[PDB]
Amino acid sequence: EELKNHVYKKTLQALIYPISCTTPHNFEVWTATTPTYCYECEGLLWGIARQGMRCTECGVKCHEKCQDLLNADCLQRAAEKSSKHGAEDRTQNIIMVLKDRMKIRERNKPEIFELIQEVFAVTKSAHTQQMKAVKQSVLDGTSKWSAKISITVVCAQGLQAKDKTGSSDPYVTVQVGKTKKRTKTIYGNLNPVWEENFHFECHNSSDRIKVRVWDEDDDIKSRVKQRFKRESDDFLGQTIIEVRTLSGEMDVWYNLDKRTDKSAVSGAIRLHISVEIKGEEKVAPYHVQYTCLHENLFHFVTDVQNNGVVKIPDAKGDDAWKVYYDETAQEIVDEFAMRYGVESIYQAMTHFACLSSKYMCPGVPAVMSTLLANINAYYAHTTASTNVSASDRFAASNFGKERFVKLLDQLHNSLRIDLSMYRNNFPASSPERLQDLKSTVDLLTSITFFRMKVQELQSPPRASQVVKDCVKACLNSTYEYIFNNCHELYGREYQTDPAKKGEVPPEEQGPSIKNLDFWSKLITLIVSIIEEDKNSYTPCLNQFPQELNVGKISAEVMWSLFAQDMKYAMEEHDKHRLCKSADYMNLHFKVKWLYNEYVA
Amino acid sequence: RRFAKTISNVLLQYADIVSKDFASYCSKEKEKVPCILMNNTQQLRVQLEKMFEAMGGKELDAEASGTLKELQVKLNNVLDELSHVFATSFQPHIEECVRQMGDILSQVKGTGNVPASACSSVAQDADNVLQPIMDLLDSNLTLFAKICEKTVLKRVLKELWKLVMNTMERTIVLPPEFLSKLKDHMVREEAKSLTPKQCAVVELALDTIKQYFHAGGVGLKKTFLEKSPDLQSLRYALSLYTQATDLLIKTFVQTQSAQGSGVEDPVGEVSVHVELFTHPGTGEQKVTVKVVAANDLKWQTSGIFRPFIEVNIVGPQLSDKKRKFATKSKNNSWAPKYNESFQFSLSADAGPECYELQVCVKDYCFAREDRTVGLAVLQLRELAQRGSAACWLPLGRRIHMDDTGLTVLRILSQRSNDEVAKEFVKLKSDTRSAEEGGAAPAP
Repeated sequence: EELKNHVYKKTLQALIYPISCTTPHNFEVWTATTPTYCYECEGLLWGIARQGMRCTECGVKCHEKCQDLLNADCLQRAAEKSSKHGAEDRTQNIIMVLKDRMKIRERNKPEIFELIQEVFAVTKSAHTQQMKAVKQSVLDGTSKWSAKISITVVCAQGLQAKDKTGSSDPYVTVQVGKTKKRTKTIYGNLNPVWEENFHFECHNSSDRIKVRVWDEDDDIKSRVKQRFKRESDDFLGQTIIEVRTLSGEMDVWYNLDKRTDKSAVSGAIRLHISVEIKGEEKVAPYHVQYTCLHENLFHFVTDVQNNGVVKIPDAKGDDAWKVYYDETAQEIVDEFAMRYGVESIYQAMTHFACLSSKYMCPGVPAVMSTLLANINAYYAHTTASTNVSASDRFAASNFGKERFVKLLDQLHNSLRIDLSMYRNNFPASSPERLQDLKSTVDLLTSITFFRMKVQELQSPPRASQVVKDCVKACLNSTYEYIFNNCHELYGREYQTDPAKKGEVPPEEQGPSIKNLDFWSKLITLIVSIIEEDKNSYTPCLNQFPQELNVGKISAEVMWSLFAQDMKYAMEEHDKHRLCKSADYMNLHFKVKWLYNEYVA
Repeated sequence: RRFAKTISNVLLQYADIVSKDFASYCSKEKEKVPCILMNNTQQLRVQLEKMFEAMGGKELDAEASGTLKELQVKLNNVLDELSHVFATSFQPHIEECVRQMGDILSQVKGTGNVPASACSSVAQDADNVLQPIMDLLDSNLTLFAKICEKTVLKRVLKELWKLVMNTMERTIVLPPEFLSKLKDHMVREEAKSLTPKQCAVVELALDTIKQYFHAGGVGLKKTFLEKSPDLQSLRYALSLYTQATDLLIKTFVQTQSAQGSGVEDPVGEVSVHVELFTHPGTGEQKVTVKVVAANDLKWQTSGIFRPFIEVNIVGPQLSDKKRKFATKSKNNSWAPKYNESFQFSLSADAGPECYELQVCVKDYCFAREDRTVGLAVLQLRELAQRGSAACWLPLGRRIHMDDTGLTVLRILSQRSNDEVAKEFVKLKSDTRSAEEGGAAPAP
């Protein structure tokens, strides 16, 4: 529960002042009125030769090339700048525009804060008071926000090569406002491990931790480049972590971004960041909070609003897998995620984990299959300029590789089980359950394909085969079922006198030595099943047409089981000879026909 | 363990001493004594549960517990037996009653055209019909409801309810003499069916008996009584007596499933090739029947044998359709080839499983009469899978039937003006005119 309550306070704080209605920076060209360091890259803005851009509203100053790296909110930046320059009236005016933005937000979208309240089961009163408290927490700006930050630079994976050697000597500079520190250099390695900890004091949650990875050029060419450009140590990539996206003890793979157009950048940097925020001590990471939010919101939408039914959202295009809910619930997770730096793939792998519990529910296997094809396409294909396997790029998942691998394995097993009773679990009398069956297999394929493509597994249990086994298992159980219920089934489905439709003995809904009629009836039921498999299940299960034909497998298994049984039975009849010659001849004609129709 | 044996021995020896004398007390002057003995027995079960619990119940030793659970089930069964033995001493009276109920109901017929003592209301006729048994029931069930413990009463009542339902079914709804008076040959009477008015009256007498046995919740639950197979069977037999000719005929084809699994004592055989066409031109069903030949015709006759094969279709909705074909005749030929192809229409509605071919060989006899040599049934349910079948149908002397075929037939024979029923009854009632090779078959 302790995470649930904190996530609620953070989600209200996020959504009371959402990022989607942050003010844009109004950048004038600016000549630095004092010797100034760019708020994003820390290069000297001075004179005409090193003009920057100054946002009128926020008085953030940056290079032109840096103005777009400033995801820092203009109004919070303005409140901070105004504070750091002693402009208190401007600070308060910005606090008033921030208030009006929060009043607008509550007035325009009260149903958000109501849905948060219901998702987190909070009372309307404790909600209104916590709402007043989070309004104040946003109007603390960052003048009443401070933190200690403990940045362990763990490793990078997949860095670019910039040396004459075709490798690099990567090191990291970590900058947090006023203070710049650097890791030791790792030489000749595109996957460097530093495991180096820096301490920083942050007085501003709209500061950004600029983690820049650099190739340590100590050579003459670097000493030359230093005169013209401020980043001599040939830039390998960065991550610019907004301090509002820090919470507690984080352990995060950040993909590296391009600073400049001449930057070639690849790979990721694993950063372990402990953050001790004033008034938010020992809080969970925003990934874990987002998971908790998404799980509670999912369980609320599915179980509480929809009585268990997974309401599939109306969503289309290559971003459909990023839509999990109706608009209000969607805006909750998206503003939480966007405010707190939770990458879209994490959100997806999380929602896939939610859906994996409800995978039996209608349409879900299609959504899950699609979602997993996207999660697959993300890790598999994204950027060939990387020198890292899909499995290693997936080991850089902040969801956890292991966790997703296990999740997929459990799901794959649950799918195997349900497919092992596919007839019962997906009755032909429901086309929609046949479509769920189809999408259950399409999900199993997507899992096997994910194992093959993302995990780069050399021998995943081939989906067609897995399904074929399931079908065999179901067919065995079907065979048993019909072989135990023969007379009931036959009576009902074919018998032209209603008085014969009923419960003839189990030993005649099963084999008799006195009469062949069980076998005749069993044959017609076997036919009915083979036809149902041929007609319903084979079209349904056309994913592997060259490897899986349900009607063939049905005929083969059903004939096999029947044939073993029939062979023992005929051996037994051959001993007793209680039925007449003619009856065995008629049975022979039927078996001949059955064989020749479906088996031959 | 030692003591549980003591208990078991003593209480079974009680139950036995009682059970042995029980029947001697089931005579009409001492009705209370059986009830009391049943109550003793039941009081043993009750006091035994107390004693089982006093012996620690669930905390008792496993073999002692097993012994006493055994004992309780045995005693339960003793009580069931005693309840049955008790209910059985009423059986002759219930039979006499139900025969009297039958003597009264014979005076009610289809009374919309009969005097006001029998076009007496459906209620008043039900009450008159019931009077013999309600003298029995009211008195006895009210006495038992007092003097029997509620477990004893319920068991007695189930055994009595069954006994009444079965007695009414046997004695009133399916009286064995209605074999004689229009299933069988004995009397050219219309038998008189259970008429709509006597179907009513009975259905109301039964609801009253059910209410009596329910006794406003003091007796058997309405749910037991409604689910009673005894009642459901009685209702079924009753439902037949009003059912439409086609529905009776469909019922016959669906029920007489065994008229398609080997004639016993055959009189020859017929080669047919049959093609069901779910008619590719219409989605009706048409039945092509190629009569190829007959063989082994047991008919070495006192004259010129001139066999031909009648083929008949049987099933519902055939009034508007050609029910009969025949081959040409063949002179002096116990193995006559024909190669003649006929084409019945079935209905569009009723599936092939509602139908059967009946194939009859006859000796052609001008001046005389065309003697039935033999008859075979083919169930078109088989052909519903097979599509087309070559088969050698063994020929019988008569078609073999169950109680429901024979019940439907005796019902249809009372519809002695319905032309479809007449031809159906006539067609099923066709048997081999015995001679030249023998009279009665096997089933």
